[PDB]
This record gives sequence, structure tokens and C-alpha cells, in this order.
Amino acid sequence: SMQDPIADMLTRIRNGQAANKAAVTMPSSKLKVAIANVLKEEGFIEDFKVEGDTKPELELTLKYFQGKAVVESIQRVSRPGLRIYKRKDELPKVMAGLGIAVVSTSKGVMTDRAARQAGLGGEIICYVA
Amino acid sequence: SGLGQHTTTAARLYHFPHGGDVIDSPGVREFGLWHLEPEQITQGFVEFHDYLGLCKYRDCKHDTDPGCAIREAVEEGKIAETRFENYHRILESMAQVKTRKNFS
Amino acid sequence: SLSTEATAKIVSEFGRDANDTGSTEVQVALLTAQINHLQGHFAEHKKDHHSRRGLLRMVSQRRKLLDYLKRKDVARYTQLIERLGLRR
Amino acid sequence: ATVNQLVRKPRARK
RNA sequence: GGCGUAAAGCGCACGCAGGCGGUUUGUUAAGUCAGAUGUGAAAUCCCCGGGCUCAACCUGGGAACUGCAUCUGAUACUGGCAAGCUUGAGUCUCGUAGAGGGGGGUAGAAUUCCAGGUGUAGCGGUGAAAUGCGUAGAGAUCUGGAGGAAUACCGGUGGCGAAGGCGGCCCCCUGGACGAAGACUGACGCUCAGGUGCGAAAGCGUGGGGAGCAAACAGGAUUAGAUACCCUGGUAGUCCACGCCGUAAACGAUGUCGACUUGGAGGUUGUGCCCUUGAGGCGUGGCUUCCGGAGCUAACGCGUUAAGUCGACCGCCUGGGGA
RNA sequence: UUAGCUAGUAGGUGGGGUAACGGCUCACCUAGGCGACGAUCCCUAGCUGGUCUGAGAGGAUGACCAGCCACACUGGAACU
Ligand SMILES: Nc1nc2c(ncn2[C@@H]2O[C@H](COP(=O)(O)OP(=O)(O)NP(=O)(O)O)[C@@H](O)[C@H]2O)c(=O)[nH]1
Ligand SMILES: [Mg+2]
Ligand SMILES: [Mg+2]
Ligand SMILES: [Mg+2]
Ligand SMILES: [Mg+2]
Ligand SMILES: [Mg+2]
Ligand SMILES: [Mg+2]
Ligand SMILES: [Mg+2]
Ligand SMILES: [Mg+2]
Ligand SMILES: [Mg+2]
Ligand SMILES: [Mg+2]
Ligand SMILES: [Mg+2]
Ligand SMILES: [Mg+2]
Ligand SMILES: [Mg+2]
Ligand SMILES: [Mg+2]
Ligand SMILES: [Mg+2]
Ligand SMILES: [Mg+2]
Ligand SMILES: [Mg+2]
Ligand SMILES: [Mg+2]
Ligand SMILES: [Mg+2]
Ligand SMILES: [Mg+2]
Ligand SMILES: [Mg+2]
Ligand SMILES: [Mg+2]
Ligand SMILES: [Mg+2]
Ligand SMILES: [Zn+2]
Repeated sequence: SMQDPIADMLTRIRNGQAANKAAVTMPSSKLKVAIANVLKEEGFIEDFKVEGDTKPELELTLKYFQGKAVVESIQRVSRPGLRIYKRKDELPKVMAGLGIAVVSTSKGVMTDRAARQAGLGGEIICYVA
Repeated sequence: SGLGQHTTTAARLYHFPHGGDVIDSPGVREFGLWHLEPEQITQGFVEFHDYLGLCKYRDCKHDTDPGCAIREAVEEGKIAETRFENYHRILESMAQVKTRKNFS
Repeated sequence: SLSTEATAKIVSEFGRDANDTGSTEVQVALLTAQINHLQGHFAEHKKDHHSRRGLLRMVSQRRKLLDYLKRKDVARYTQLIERLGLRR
Repeated sequence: ATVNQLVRKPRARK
């Protein structure tokens, strides 16, 4: 059902980016904040706010160029049916280093560019292309 | 139940004890009359040769034409009416076989 | 399922108060009395395979509810199985 | 298509 | 890589094992990641060299051998334990709609049979005829009775059901669906190989039942022959009980569940508010058909009920024929 | 189109046994053991370091070199 909420998060982002929606909302969690805050610090989105404490509701502000999709495509990589893990030297790049790959490690959620100075590996979340 | 079956094939050749050959035939229920005109249908019967040129007109359908001497020969009894009713059945068969078209 | 006097009494039998109606042990008893109500019905009506689907729904629903109390608190599980006559 | 299907039986090479 | 039509979604449903799983905190450090040790024989391959006149070939050292074991670490995610939370999934009450199923009665047309009455030469049938029936009075009409099976109109891309399917009315037993207001349990969930049950009609076993329709068959036309077509009859079967058989173009030719993404013409079913100022106005859920944008698609077309973008799990297909 | 297999079989006591542990063997005691994570049965095959193909992942194979196991007309047995 909602068994991969990160894939449910990526579904709501990709639809509203293409359908010219100004802002979207979604149910919040601890992990969804730890991904959207990275995308805010990597120029893909604008802002995120939390609403509700017994029903945590996350909001995202979209981002356009002249009405053109900033996040062109995003690809869920690991999944509950098949887990994907890499080492500190097998971290894949997205568009030969243009896009970023969201990898969650023990030092928090960061990119593969940020994992070079960290020197760790773990679970690939999504290819932010 | 009331029909016949064609088991033996087209034609197998053998010889007589005296002389000549035999030719077997298939069980055939077909009638191919696409060959020639209905003037040749008049020539396809023996006793109807000697009665031609005796009717009223020089051309005659011999069914709906008044004064057909061939039809008078059937009414006389020298020609049986089983052959005459089958004769125009041949002519009415060419009204129903001819319908689509066929040519060699 | 049942009438108002039969439903609300069993909630007061197994629940702590009148508001304790959503708990699992009440939901077992709502299915336990209903299957015991339909014992003489399907004996006379073996050709009613459509109501048998509703019967097999409640048997499968009761089996799932007994597995939740068994995996969490076995003290309340062993009470209800003899209090309603289960485990056969 | 599902990876979990191929755990039970792999792809049948002719 | 695919499964609406090219080969392919089991006819459908339940459900064990198995896979997977909302959200918050603590803990474990299992999985994973970091570092280190030991090991992964040599030769081969790769890097830089040397040597044989050159090359092939031989050879130095390094790299590689993406492996495994152990130890020290990090705790974001997955797993286990512990305590939870409520939006998932459930429970109650008040209600509404429905050909949902089973059982038992009952109604009136129509068909055929039988009884009686009036009444006469054809009825019947077809493109045209014949078989057939009828002066023992058919047919037609009217009265009365018997039996059998089906429910006109209502009735409609209308409703219900997992599906095949389900239609006079009424009673009894009983199943699910949906809506309103709250209360309550606290992930109790999704999915399914074997397994289990349902499952159009034909057909089979046993015993009833018999109008009409009707395989085989009888008879008459048709015809080259008529076996079929057409017509007059007619058994099995169609009906019920008790089983069995489990296959269909069982089709929406689309497996189920969940999340989102511009919308219209309507239908059906509720509910909230409103000069009730009309069966209305304004909202708002459940179900359902036809259009159509973006997008997708081999095209046809799909297009908030996807065949759009995704996740969870299962089935199935690998040139045609053989099969 | 192989679903149940297995009585020295699974475990224990004691004796015997080998260079060493042990159903390795014997009497007794227990009825378990294995198996849908493929037991058992049938067919085929020496395996590996490697070679070859391939961008890679994979795929096919095991001659020469090297490592190990098995075998020495067939079958069985023991001595040294
Ligand atoms: N009583 C009887 N039977 C006969 C006579 N002649 C032939 N038959 C039978 O008729 C049947 C037909 O004979 P057959 O010669 O096979 O016929 P056909 O015409 O050759 N058949 P097809 O068309 O297959 O070749 C046979 O069973 C044969 O014995 C006869 O004079 N009397
Ligand atoms: Mg009800
Ligand atoms: Mg293809
Ligand atoms: Mg096809
Ligand atoms: Mg289906
Ligand atoms: Mg501590
Ligand atoms: Mg080596
Ligand atoms: Mg070396
Ligand atoms: Mg070398
Ligand atoms: Mg040189
Ligand atoms: Mg956890
Ligand atoms: Mg009647
Ligand atoms: Mg509570
Ligand atoms: Mg029979
Ligand atoms: Mg007939
Ligand atoms: Mg019968
Ligand atoms: Mg079939
Ligand atoms: Mg269609
Ligand atoms: Mg368009
Ligand atoms: Mg459309
Ligand atoms: Mg084939
Ligand atoms: Mg011993
Ligand atoms: Mg040699
Ligand atoms: Mg060797
Ligand atoms: Zn003439």
C-alpha cells in the first residue's frame, strides 16, 4: 500500500513539477524531512514547512525556470522488494556527476559528493537527475 | 442411410482378357455445361435432331412459344414427357449456373 | 448481526465499560455469537453458497483477530478461548 | 518481471 | 523485455507457509558501511621493466584476485526487543438503496390437452407448394376444468453480487455494500505457490415430471444428391430432488491493493446548509457511462474507474505448425 | 511426467575398535531422524586455479601448465 513512503514522496514531486503546480503537500515523517532538507540545500526545491503534530503534514514549494521543470526526472533506486547498498568507492554518479545521488549513512543524509570527504557508504535513496 | 459413398479414386487402368482397356470413374455428382451455346443443347439429343426445322419460328425457346412442333411431338406421345420436362430443366439450370460468371 | 439487546450486552460482558466496544476481545465475541447463531441455518440451507461466503468471511476474520492477541498478551488469550469454547 | 519471482525459479534458458 | 487486440493476467474467491509493511522514542548492533589483521599457492591476464638480432616467447617487481574469517568502530536506513501514537485497517449506534442467495405459498395472461355449446369447408403452412389435420364437425368463438414452464408493460451503457450470473407478488431465514454523527482497539495490514470452495450451458448416475420448444430420427418440398436450409411431427434433454462432471469468446480479450496528476455531458445513491420563499439554490461522499487535455502507446485507443507517473506481491509468455 | 524417505536408520548407556574423535562395531534403551530453503529416486559429469567470448554484468567449457580426488583387465579381501 503505502509501504514505500519515499516512493510515494517522489510520486507527488514528479507530478506537480510537470503539471505546473505551485505547491504540494504530503504526510510528514522524520526521513522525509531528512531528504527534502538536502534538496533545499541543493537548489532543487525552495522551502518546506511542517503542519500538525498528531497528523504530521509536510509541504513543499515547487521551482521552475520559465515554467520549465527544474527536477526533470527522479528515479527511486532501492526499494522494499530489493535493497541496494554500495561501498565508499562504488558510489554511482548521476549524469556523470551532474545529478546527485541521495545516500543515507551513519553521519546523516548527504550526497555522493559530500560522501567523498566523509568516506562512507550505505543505502542509495534516489537519483536526483 | 439412403445415400452412396465414393470410396474408389479417379481412374485405375486394367486390360480385358480379349482386348481393350477399362477406365473406372469417381462417384460424380457434377454437371459442367459451361462449354457452348444452348444451340448445342439441341444437338445433345438423338430423336430431337429429326424434328428440328418443323416449328413455327426460325428461333424458338420451345417452352413459352406458341406452336412448337417439338412440343407437339411430346403431346402426340412419340416423345415421352419425362424427357421434355427434363429438357427445359437443363435450360433452366443454365439460368442458375450462369449467374456469377465462369470462363476458361 | 443481532438485535440491540444482544449486541450491547456482550460489549458490557467482556468490555471494561460501555465505551469499551472497539477492542479485539469484543470483536471475537461479535463473531463467536454470530457463527453459533448460523449453525442451524446452514444445516437447513446447504444450497445457499452465497451466504456461506459471508460465513467463511467471519471465520477467517475471527482467526486473524485471535492471532493478534496470541502474539502480544497470552494471558488474555487463554481466558477467552475457554470462556467462549474455542480451540476445539 | 518481479525479482522476488525469480528467487523461486530463474529465467529458463532454452 | 513484455502480457487491451502481435505469444502471454489462472473463471473467481478465501487463506497457511513465504515475501513485504504507517508513524514516534529507546535499545541491540543482526543486515549494511568504515578501519585493521590473517588469508585468497604459483603460473595466466593487467602496469612498468629486462633478455633472446626482432616478434612470438621467457622473466623481475607491483597491481589485481571485486573472496572469506576475526577484531575495533559509527547508528541514518532495514531487522529484533521495549514503550507508544492514530491518518492504514477494524468495532458500535442511527439509517438508506438493491433482480444478493436459500426455503415455502400465491396471482393472472398465453400455450397445449380435455369437456360442453353455437357454427361450416376448408384449416394449417411457404418464395411457391406438399406432408399433416378436418364433415367422427376441424379451424374460429364462448363456457368450464386440468397440467407444465416462464414472468409483458414497468425497464433504462439502470441496480446488486467475487465471478458465472441474478427479474410476477408476498412472507420467513440470511449475506455483503454505502452514508451521517461521535465513541473505541492500536498496524491488528497488503499479497499469495500448494491447499479449499464457488463456478454458464451441454453431458452422466438414481428417482420423479412433461405443456411448449427441440439433437437423433419420421415425413414432405428443395436439389445433381438434401444428409443441412424450409415446412408438418417428434424422443433424449430442457423441469425438480439427490449427486457427479469443473470446461466456455467464464471478455472490460485488462490479477489484486495503495498513493498522487487539468477537466466536461450525464445517470444512480446519500448527506450538510439555505429569503423551506417549488420536486429548487449552494456544497459534499459511494457507484457508473460517454467525450477529451497533458502524458503514454506499434497504431487503434486509454486518459482521475489509466492502457499516465510509482510502490507491494502473485500468475503467465519465448517463431508458426507439430500441440 | 521423482513427495514422502530411512531400523544400525536418529540419539543415549556400556563393551570392543583405529594413530586420532565418532554406530566405526556389538548388546541394551529411546522413537526419533531427514524433507518443499528439494529429502529420496533417475540421468549426466572429475573438480578448481583458468581458457575463450563479451563494454561490463554474464555466458560456454575444464586439452596442454599447476593443485587435489578417484582409478590401474572385472570383482572381493588381507598382509608387509
Ligand atoms: N445385391 C447386389 N449388390 C450388389 C450388386 N452389385 C454390386 N453390389 C454391391 O453394391 C455395393 C457397391 O459396389 P461398388 O462397386 O463398391 O460401388 P462403386 O460404384 O464402385 N462405389 P464407388 O463410387 O466408391 O467407386 C457393394 O457392396 C456391392 O457388393 C448386385 O448386382 N447385387
Ligand atoms: Mg444488514
Ligand atoms: Mg519483446
Ligand atoms: Mg494474441
Ligand atoms: Mg477474470
Ligand atoms: Mg549505551
Ligand atoms: Mg598465483
Ligand atoms: Mg609472481
Ligand atoms: Mg607474468
Ligand atoms: Mg624489444
Ligand atoms: Mg526500527
Ligand atoms: Mg393458460
Ligand atoms: Mg487509546
Ligand atoms: Mg445418460
Ligand atoms: Mg430439427
Ligand atoms: Mg437427466
Ligand atoms: Mg480455457
Ligand atoms: Mg471492448
Ligand atoms: Mg489532445
Ligand atoms: Mg477518453
Ligand atoms: Mg514451441
Ligand atoms: Mg561408545
Ligand atoms: Mg605431460
Ligand atoms: Mg592433473
Ligand atoms: Zn419450337
